[PDB]
Amino acid sequence: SANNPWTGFQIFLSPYYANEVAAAAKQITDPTLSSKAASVANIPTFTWLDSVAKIPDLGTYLASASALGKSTGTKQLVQIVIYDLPDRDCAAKASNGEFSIANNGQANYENYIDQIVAQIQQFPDVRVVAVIEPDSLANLVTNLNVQKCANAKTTYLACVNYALTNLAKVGVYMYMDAGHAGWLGWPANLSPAAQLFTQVWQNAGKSPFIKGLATNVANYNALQAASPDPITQGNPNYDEIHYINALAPLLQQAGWDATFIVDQGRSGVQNIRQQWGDWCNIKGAGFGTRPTTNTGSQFIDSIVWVKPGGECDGTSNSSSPRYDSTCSLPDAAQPAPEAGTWFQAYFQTLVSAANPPL
Repeated sequence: SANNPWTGFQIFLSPYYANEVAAAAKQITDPTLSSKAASVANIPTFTWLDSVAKIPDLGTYLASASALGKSTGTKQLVQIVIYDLPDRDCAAKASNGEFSIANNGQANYENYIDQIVAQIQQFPDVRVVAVIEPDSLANLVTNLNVQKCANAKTTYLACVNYALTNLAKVGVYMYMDAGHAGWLGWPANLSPAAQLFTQVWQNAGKSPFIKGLATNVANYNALQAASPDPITQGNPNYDEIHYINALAPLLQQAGWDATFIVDQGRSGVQNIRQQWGDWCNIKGAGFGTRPTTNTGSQFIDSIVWVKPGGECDGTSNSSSPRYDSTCSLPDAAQPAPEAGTWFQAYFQTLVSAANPPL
């Protein structure tokens, strides 16, 4: 539409990802490859607020961004992921989320949002873009037969509503997570997805800050595939552009001029999965198209790097209480450490296999 949140702003580069990348690059022994790895610290990524413990760092990023903008004569933009629902990741086998429905989860979640809002409010010269709750509402389209999801449905809706309503009060531009082409882009899932997201948009007052949807977060699909990946058989929407161009008009018919952002951080290498359901540390992934508003689609505000490549998706150690057997499949890089922790060998392949090259 008219207002692309990124235009006119410089993105604040994550200091954390920068530190992870610098440490990683020092261990890469080929000098050229090390140089290209180090340059990844200059590529903007999203900061995941996956626990309350991340909020102090958010405040520092906002303050640092404010100062950097004043020094350079720029307006700065901080990119965050809201990722702390109670009973998080209801259809996964395992979850790291700190809150549970049964232990005051949604009061705890609303406190988490309030702490984030209180930080954002202090730095009104800094713009914030938030992805709202990966791996949440998409479950309410396809996974209500999963009892943890059925029992979490009202909490997921209430908590996402609280996040939208309260982050809008401090002017945050928001994209709700909407899975990917192989989740919600199946033709038959489009209408129930549109109905759900529209409901949610109407429940939070149609705020103009609720810009649309984020897709492919932490996944590996192409934005525009040269040929369909064999895992996509049966689904005409074999890449994110097909998904978005099929879903967006449904949202528009309700009067929501929804726009989209698409993760491409681990999309440089296609045709690397045995099945579309395989999501954990997919082996041979490469860094994909770097973030840009030059998306080549009417519906897409930006290509983004939401999941920071190199941070693990989940452990392959079946003795962990957080084990997920997805992470031991033939297409999952192994052995793999706990989710979120650095996976050095995986990062070096992301660098080596980047497409376009670094």
